[PDB]
Amino acid sequence: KDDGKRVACCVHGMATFPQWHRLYVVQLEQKLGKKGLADIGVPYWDWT
Amino acid sequence: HRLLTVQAENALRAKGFQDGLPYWDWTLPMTALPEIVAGETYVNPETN
Repeated sequence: KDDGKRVACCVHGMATFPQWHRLYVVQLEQKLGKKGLADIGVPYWDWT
Repeated sequence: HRLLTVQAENALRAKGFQDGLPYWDWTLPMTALPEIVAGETYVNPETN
């Protein structure tokens, strides 16, 4: 926390929520890719 | 032997590759075996 209250780092309820989460998923994408796999990214599970 | 080479290419294509298998050229004279295969351990600076 900015006051040193030891708060989480998850962004929820702020406008930057989708942007932060897409940055998270692309982080994991690149982490997986750098291990040697370069064919397909993480799939999306449709529920609509 | 042509079928063997084709199957090897198709098998290796799905493991992160772009072009076909390089061919050695032993017809042209050389003084040493290829350095691509000579070594036992090579240093990759990708992992340093």
